[PDB]
Amino acid sequence: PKIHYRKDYKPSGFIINQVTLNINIHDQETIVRSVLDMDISKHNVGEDLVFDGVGLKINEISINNKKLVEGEEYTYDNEFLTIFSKFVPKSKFAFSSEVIIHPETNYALTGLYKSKNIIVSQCEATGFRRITFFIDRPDMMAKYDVTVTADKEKYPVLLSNGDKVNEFEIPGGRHGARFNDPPLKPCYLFAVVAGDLKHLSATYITKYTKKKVELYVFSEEKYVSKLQWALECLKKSMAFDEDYFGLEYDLSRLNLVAVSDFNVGAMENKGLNIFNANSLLASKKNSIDFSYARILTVVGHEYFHQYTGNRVTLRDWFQLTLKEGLTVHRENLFSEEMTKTVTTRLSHVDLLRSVQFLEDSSPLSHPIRPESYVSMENFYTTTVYDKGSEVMRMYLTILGEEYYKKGFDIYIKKNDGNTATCEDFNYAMEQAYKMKKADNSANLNQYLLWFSQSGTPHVSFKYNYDAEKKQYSIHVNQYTKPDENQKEKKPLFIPISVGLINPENGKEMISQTTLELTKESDTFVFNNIAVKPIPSLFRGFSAPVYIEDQLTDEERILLLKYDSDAFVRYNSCTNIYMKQILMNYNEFLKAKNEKLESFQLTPVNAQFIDAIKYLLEDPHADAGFKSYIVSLPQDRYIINFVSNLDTDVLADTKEYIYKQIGDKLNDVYYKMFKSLEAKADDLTYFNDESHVDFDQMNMRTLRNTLLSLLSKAQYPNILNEIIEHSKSPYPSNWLTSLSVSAYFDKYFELYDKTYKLSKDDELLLQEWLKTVSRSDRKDIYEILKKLENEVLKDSKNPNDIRAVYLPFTNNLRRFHDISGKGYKLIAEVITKTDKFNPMVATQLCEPFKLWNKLDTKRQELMLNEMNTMLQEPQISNNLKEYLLRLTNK
Ligand SMILES: CC(C)C[C@@H](CP(=O)(O)[C@@H](N)c1ccccc1)C(=O)O
Ligand SMILES: [Mg+2]
Ligand SMILES: [Zn+2]
Repeated sequence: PKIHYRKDYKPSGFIINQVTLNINIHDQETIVRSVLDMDISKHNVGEDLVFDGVGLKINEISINNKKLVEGEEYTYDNEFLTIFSKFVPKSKFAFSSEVIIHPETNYALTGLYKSKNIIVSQCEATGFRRITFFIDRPDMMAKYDVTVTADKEKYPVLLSNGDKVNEFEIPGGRHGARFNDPPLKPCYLFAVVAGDLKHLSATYITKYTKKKVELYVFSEEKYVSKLQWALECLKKSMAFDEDYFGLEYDLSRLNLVAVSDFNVGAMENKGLNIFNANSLLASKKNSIDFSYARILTVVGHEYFHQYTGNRVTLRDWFQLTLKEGLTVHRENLFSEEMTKTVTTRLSHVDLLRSVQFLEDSSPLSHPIRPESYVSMENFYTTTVYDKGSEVMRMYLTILGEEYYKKGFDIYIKKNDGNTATCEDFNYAMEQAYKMKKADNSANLNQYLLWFSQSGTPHVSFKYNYDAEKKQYSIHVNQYTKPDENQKEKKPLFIPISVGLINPENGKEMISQTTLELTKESDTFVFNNIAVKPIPSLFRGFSAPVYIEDQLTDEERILLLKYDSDAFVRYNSCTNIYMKQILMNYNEFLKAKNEKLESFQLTPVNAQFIDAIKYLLEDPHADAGFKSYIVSLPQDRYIINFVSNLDTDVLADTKEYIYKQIGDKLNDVYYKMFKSLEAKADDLTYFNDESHVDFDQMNMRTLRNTLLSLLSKAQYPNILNEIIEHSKSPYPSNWLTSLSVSAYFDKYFELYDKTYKLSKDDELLLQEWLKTVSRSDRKDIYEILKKLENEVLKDSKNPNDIRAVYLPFTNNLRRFHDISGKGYKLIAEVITKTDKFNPMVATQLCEPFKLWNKLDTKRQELMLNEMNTMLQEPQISNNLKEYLLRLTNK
């Protein structure tokens, strides 16, 4: 089990200048021929020539057209091809090989594989070695000349990187195409596609050089009508990079291709981006609302990779966050600008603080640049991606837009066409920092700790106001808990965007201010503060930290009502809920432990409920934001604040609090649900796929959130509304009608209705599966068995498997059933899935990530299942490594 260390990076003793590929696709096999034009590098010390090559069937190997002898001149163990140095030339030479591979039976979906009737590759991170021999690491830059041949009837459309320079017929109903891609690239950016693809296309003209760029979006013929939004998003992405960053696309053509079987969301292969169909295809009739922001972000993300990933590349995989964190940040700026809704930024924070904070306090905790790895496939984490994006976003907060764009331009200008490391980016920002501070001695050396230090910092506050002096003080402290990566944590450079609200009239008291906390603690003093303010802290969520604001609920309510910053309002509400949750949780826990016959619960704050009512009734307030304030914090956010969490007690706590608020506001909820209908469900542009209205979709989110609250509350006659809702043309609505009907006798009736609506669209059916899986049903285990026997069956499609099982794992009462039956079920699925797709098997482990945070019985139940999984003789390296780290073994 080899461990790779970041400090051990050394350049290869070899060079690969040119790759010439012939990929010959046949019915039962694919033959790959490869000529590598190679050289000896200056770092060479006479070593053996070792290629990566996984699962390759060798027909022959040669050096300079001389066939090599197995055993005497090379060995191959199905992972590494070793050519003994004595047979390696000392100057420029040609290495060639012909191997056989089998996309048809490649169910792991890495390397070359068959998705339905499409042949497609996935090479990031270590997939190219499953196609042919290579020194499979991102610093090996080469030119590519690729020929693909196949049966013309089955695979009429052939695609690879670069320019298609020849097309030709072949005897036997076959045909070929040759693509030449002269610019250097790492092998993980190579891609090929063959299939019966249909397309939409458009011509984009670049802003500055006026180059015409051909845009193609591809799917199977059945869903070609679902391609329109993707095309619009691509156009939007190119414009944004041009307008914000001044970056134009440099190639003559860009292809997007949707496939049904894909491990993640998408992949940025140069000129040939490949997508999970669920992140490229949509139509108003056959998609839930969520698909529209999803496609916008994933298309945007892959496009922005063209610079941050494809033109400036990684030296080694340890720099992953430099392309992933930076590209997520670029995608976030894009989406906020495109949606023009505050819920876009709130949704990313909601994700970070639930899922990534959980990871960062688990045994899997790591910095966004790890010091080591065993499995590259487990390196792609919410930490590297989403905390990475927050660290990338803090440069913009610190510098402001103008100097940030200057720093970013320095980075692209200085590293375009080269490999780079996280340090190169910090250096570029530092130059901006210098300029901004008008001080050549300013540096961002401390900033680098954001890359190396794991764990979530805690930032806490105390305040002082001297009325006679008009002087306000904010005392700030930062603390990161020691963990397995650092025994001693150092103070970070933490930018704290702040405002001061006058509690008397709700007005801003100071101009925009970012506090630069660089010590363990500091005191920030403000003069000429006319009245005691309420501090608006970490506006926009300006650092990825635990915020402990030490405000009263009265203060949080005033912020919630009157603050200008969406995140601080949302967070003040979040904090009011958390105080209530912790208090009620302990009251329920104590009653349970002491087996009390009677006890008291502390009611929800009445002025809080009044403030929620005030905001809901404000016709000028945002519907998206409203839906957040009537929702309790996520379970996986809550668990960060509770030791030995008893999931049953938390379920009871949430139920009490929702009932408390509903007892007061249900009439308001119903009234809004009714009044929102006309605007929310407007059908005016239902048949225009380029017309996407994010505010309107937020109005549906609010209606659907309210309907759920009303249904759980058993509001009088709400079943009437539920049944009418099931008749809506919008899938977000009629799938919502399915899950809220769970609390009624009509459920299986709507189950059958919505199934029939969903079954003839692959992606819609998967959304149906998710809805069923997430249904709040007492018979949920029997329902899941029904899904297995009747719908899922033996599908190896990762979208199907994830649809059936993952939403269910968020069922707090039922997945965590004290028998452990839920843990047993998911473990069976993980072990089953691991036989053909280790990557997705590891994704399916996600519910276990909080295992040591639960009550001691559930900890033991989960640990038992993970140890059972670890004991499987056939367990993959991928899953084994993950569970070993997760169980601290
Ligand atoms: C935030 C998502 C939209 C990003 C994608 C994957 P990616 O675009 O970062 C690509 N680089 C990749 C592909 C396959 C394996 C590893 C990495 C995702 O996770 O869905
Ligand atoms: Mg299918
Ligand atoms: Zn990416």
